[PDB]
Amino acid sequence: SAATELDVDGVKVRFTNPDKVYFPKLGKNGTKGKLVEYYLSVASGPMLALLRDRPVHLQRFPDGIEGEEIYQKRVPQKHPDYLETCVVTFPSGRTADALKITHPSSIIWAAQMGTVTLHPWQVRCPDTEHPDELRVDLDPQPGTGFKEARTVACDVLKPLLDELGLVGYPKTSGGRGVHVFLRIKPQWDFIEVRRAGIALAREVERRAPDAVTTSWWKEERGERLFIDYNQNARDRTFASAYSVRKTPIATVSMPLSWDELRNADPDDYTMNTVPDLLAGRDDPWADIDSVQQSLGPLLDLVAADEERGLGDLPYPPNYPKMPGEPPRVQPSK
DNA sequence: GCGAGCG
DNA sequence: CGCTCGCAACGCACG
DNA sequence: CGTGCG
Ligand SMILES: O=c1ccn([C@@H]2O[C@H](COP(=O)(O)NP(=O)(O)OP(=O)(O)O)[C@@H](O)[C@H]2O)c(=O)[nH]1
Ligand SMILES: C[As](C)(=O)[O-]
Ligand SMILES: [Mn+2]
Ligand SMILES: [Mn+2]
Repeated sequence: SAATELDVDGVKVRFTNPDKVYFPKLGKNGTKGKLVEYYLSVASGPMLALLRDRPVHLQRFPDGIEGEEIYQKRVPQKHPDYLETCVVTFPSGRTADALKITHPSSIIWAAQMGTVTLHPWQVRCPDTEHPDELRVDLDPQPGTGFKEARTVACDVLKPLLDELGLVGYPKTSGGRGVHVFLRIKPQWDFIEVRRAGIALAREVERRAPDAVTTSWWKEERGERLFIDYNQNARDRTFASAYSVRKTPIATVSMPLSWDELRNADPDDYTMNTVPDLLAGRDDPWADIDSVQQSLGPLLDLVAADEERGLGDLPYPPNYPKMPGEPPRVQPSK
């Protein structure tokens, strides 16, 4: 019952416990072996190209999703020769040797370690100080769901990006909301990219004020879709495209076209369904890397909000007080 | 899930 | 030699 | 101290 060895594109990867249940609800389809089988099916394809050279955090469940959840940002000092690491710097100044996705064996090793979900930073190593991706995180609040997420993405955010001359790429998160990624030239730092995300989010909110909120404070959000602008800060990740999530049916964060997203149901994309869905279908994100976009149009939105008196917004807990950050508390008591 | 180190 | 146990994220601002 | 928030 000893370990076995997988051959992943020339690299030998150790593999154990194929029949350990990770997702109790799926029967024969919820074992660690089924997870590794999924990742072998996607790890050599667009998942890899989307993750290439990014530092990632691991969300591991060595005892399955009902056991303890272990987030992990550091790779152990002692690790297999084929693994590559990269130094990322947190807002405090502390650092971490994070996994760098360079090869499908990186993804397979992560899955052998119990990783259900990979969580990339928005940078490419070794240029870890300049995001190449601006990321929009759409979060339905209680009383809203995926339908609101997809409606706002398709009917407010998409036409707005069109107006601004920008191209965005959507995916299901695998939870109840939506992610939209914009590829940018790595010319700006985390502060500038987060401000550009704030101005984009504020414009979406102005155009759909009954449906959309940017309030960090839960009290002021209402039954609206929250655009989580702090996900563009340093030391903030997104679940990767094609990652499985810790939901009971093992949903997958699924890249879609705008046309597909209009009618999507995230429960259709599972570690059990996704490989068959990918076959006979063109990659909707095939072109994400063909244009490295400028942040200019969004930075002009920033300047125009400044003209109307709107500046920076609060950061999350555990961040140092940032330059220009307003009081990190809910307002007007 | 792994590995240092203890009985 | 066989086993247990520690360990595997980020850690401040505000009243 | 409790509470903020992914
Ligand atoms: O505790 C956490 C929560 C979230 N995150 C990271 O922040 C991202 C967004 O946090 P999120 O709660 O919005 N989750 P998401 O994957 O967007 O699903 P959903 O909002 O239900 O549709 C996640 O995808 C993780 O990468 C963490 O790193 N730690
Ligand atoms: C985004 As989660 C892993 O706290 O459901
Ligand atoms: Mn989200
Ligand atoms: Mn969020």
